[PDB]
Amino acid sequence: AFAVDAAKAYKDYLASGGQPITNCVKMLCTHTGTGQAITVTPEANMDQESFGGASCCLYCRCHIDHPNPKGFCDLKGKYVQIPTTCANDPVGFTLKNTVCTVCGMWKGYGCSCD
Amino acid sequence: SSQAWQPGVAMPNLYKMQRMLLEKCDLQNYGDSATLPKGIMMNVAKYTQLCQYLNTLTLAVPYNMRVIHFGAGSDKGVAPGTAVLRQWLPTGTLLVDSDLNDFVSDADSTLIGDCATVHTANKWDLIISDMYDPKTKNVTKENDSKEGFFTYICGFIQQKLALGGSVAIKITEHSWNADLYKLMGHFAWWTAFVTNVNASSSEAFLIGCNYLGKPREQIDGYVMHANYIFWRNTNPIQLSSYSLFDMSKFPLKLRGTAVMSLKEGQINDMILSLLSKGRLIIRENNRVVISSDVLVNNENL
Ligand SMILES: *O[C@H]1[C@H](O)[C@H](n2cnc3c(N)ncnc32)O[C@@H]1COP(=O)(O)OP(=O)(O)OP(=O)(O)OC[C@H]1O[C@@H](n2c[n+](C)c3c(=O)[nH]c(N)nc32)[C@H](O)[C@@H]1O
Ligand SMILES: N#Cc1cn([C@@H]2O[C@H](CO)[C@@H](O)[C@H]2O)c2ncnc(N)c12
Ligand SMILES: [Mg+2]
Ligand SMILES: [Zn+2]
Ligand SMILES: [Zn+2]
Repeated sequence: AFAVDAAKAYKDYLASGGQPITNCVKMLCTHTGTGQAITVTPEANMDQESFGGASCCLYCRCHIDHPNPKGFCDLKGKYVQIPTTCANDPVGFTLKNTVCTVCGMWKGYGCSCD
Repeated sequence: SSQAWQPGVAMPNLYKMQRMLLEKCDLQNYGDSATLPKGIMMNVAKYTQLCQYLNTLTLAVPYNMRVIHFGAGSDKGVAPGTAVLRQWLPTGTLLVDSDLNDFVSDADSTLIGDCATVHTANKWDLIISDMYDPKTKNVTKENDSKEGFFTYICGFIQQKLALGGSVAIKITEHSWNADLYKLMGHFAWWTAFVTNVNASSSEAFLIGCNYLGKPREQIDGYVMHANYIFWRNTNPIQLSSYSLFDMSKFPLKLRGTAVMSLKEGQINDMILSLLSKGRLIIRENNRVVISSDVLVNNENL
């Protein structure tokens, strides 16, 4: 019944002042994109940076199994748009936040469905 | 002086035609650092400028294009060049990458190990290599043609590059190979391309554009590398990151280039003309299968 909870480990490490995972791969782009959260090509808007998805995925970067019976990664091979205000910690942002299954924006950072 | 607004500078044709002897490379801005946009890694800027230049050539871009990228890892364990290539290439393009050392990648498949362990059934439409031997820094004699991964790359090109396909293989003053230059003459066109962000380095990408599978031109590669160093030695390039700011036309155009299987007997001059113009790829269009050779040892006793 034992499994490592790496998401919690990183969340607590951050909470206690640890420096975020670095070397997330930031892309050059127009910054006139849709602003959707996770895309097949960079889609940052004026308020976002775009990153290569693998480099922003805690499981990819930590060499650990993905939380998924199939182990499928929803970031690798795509681009993640991160609010510029949070781009110091893309891995933390993707862990803590959620994508709206309807409009494809981050809940709280673009999703206007409510 | 408009060179600064380009992605970089390609070796002018008149320097290719010379017969120079090899000198030491002595760049006036050697090692100077470009000012990159905030938070952008060198390899992202470098690969962006490489792709921007490749947008000016006649690359074949088929549906289900196949691209392989050697030397794709970093000491940081991520793959910035692969991320730029996948951004540049049409969505759905099959992208495989590889490196000696472990890294995580946005590529569809990644093989870790010496490139000589990498094998594949299929032919490829574009080959990218950024491999460089750290021991090349231990310069202790005349600058001779290097082997190692360059020997693999030449064979891989001759064996596994589709006709019409293209390559970009990173070289430097001391990281180079005479047979790779010679093989540039087996393409419809070739150059040595220096990125504006790394204009202070003797790095260049040797680009073969539209592979013909036979020599169009006989190139002595010892002479051509000397020509390249001569060009670099006498043509200072000012560092520039200007082109990084305009990404509106960055994506590689999906040309839908035709793929045909054809046997070595059906390649006539009209076919060769289509290949030369970026208008045809010739290879099987089967499924893509790759593998890494694994050496087995039991170290007990
Ligand atoms: O961006 C680098 C790229 O990732 C790779 N690379 C270089 N070192 C690497 C290591 N240790 N590991 C992995 N990958 C490495 O190669 C790219 C280019 O690196 P760069 O340092 O800019 O290459 P460069 O110095 O131009 O060419 P060489 O490495 O082949 O030269 C070896 C040796 O010769 C002297 N040298 C070369 N050049 C062009 C010189 C010059 O213009 N002026 C002077 N005074 N000396 C020059 C140097 O001693 C150099 O180290
Ligand atoms: N010599 C050699 C090789 C160097 N590299 C890599 O190129 C990258 C160079 O900047 C680096 O990440 C390195 O690890 C190789 N990769 C596979 N096979 C090889 N034979 C090599
Ligand atoms: Mg440099
Ligand atoms: Zn992942
Ligand atoms: Zn929504």
